[PDB]
Amino acid sequence: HMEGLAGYVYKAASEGKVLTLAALLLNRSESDIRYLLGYVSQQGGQRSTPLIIAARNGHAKVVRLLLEHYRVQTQQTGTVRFDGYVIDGATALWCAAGAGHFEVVKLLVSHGANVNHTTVTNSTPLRAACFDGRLDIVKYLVENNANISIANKYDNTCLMIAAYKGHTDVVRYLLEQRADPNAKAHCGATALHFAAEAGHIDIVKELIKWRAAIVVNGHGMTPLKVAAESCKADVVELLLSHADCDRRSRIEALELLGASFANDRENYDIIKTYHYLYLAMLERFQDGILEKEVLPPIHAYGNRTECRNPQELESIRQDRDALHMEGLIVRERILG
Ligand SMILES: CCCSc1nc2[nH]ncc2c(=O)[nH]1
Repeated sequence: HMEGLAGYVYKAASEGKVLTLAALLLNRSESDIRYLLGYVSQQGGQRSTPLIIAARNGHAKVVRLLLEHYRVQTQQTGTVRFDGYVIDGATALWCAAGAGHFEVVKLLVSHGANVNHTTVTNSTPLRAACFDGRLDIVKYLVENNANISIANKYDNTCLMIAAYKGHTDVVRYLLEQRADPNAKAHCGATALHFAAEAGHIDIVKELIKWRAAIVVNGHGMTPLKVAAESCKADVVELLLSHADCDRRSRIEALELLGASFANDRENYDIIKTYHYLYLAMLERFQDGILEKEVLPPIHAYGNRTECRNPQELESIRQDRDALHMEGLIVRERILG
């Protein structure tokens, strides 16, 4: 029933009171030490050890103490509340990368610490740091044999998450190193797709510099066509400017974008809806001629039919109501 002392040892580690930890651990047999330092504590919905919690909270001195003076295994795993969620299989190192405590990361890998050890979702400490964009920690792990190519349970790579979260700094580092831009995920998405849907313009230029392939989403959508739907005009124009997309791919990208400008109540701008929907119409009719098969007018979208000719489109250039409808219809055709 001596686990009462273990709760004081845990509390000392959690709070970073290194001298309190020191006092508690002295005067104790080796049998006692392994017990108190290896006690899995269920405080909260979690499960962790003194070393892990010190790491999770960036208590370097407490962490430096347990390693150099009590030879505590760094392979200890646990379950830890982070940004809302509770992550299972985390080591002191992984927790310290997610929480962004560089100096504790240094301590842990300096001693024995598997930089490639994965959580239950298969997240390396590198992925953690990549999610949060601490370039200092990302650089250090990579330089100590962290594997850039281990991806999570769903093939989400370190580069993909850095692109999604918009860590331009981290993205460029991974590309200069080992990182494969052309990797796909369980849903078909690549680093480019993510960095397109979220409109991280700088990152898209970086991925272009590294000859990343334009491939199709699990939805059959090129990163260009994903930026259209996410109504990311800047990104769409960028991809269109480097790429040599067949007139159809171009037209469908311009339409999907323009259409996305009328409904997207966050970036809603019906006059840009005209700019792109009209531009795609000219591209249709430059001739040698890409005509479009519209859908019959349903009550849901008034009872309008989608403009077939360029002349039909100019007829609503100033009727913001009919253009707001037109966007809903074009997109209804292309996606839904
Ligand atoms: C909030 C700081 C990072 S928490 C986190 N969540 C994840 N989900 N899938 C992988 C990972 C990872 O490496 N870290």
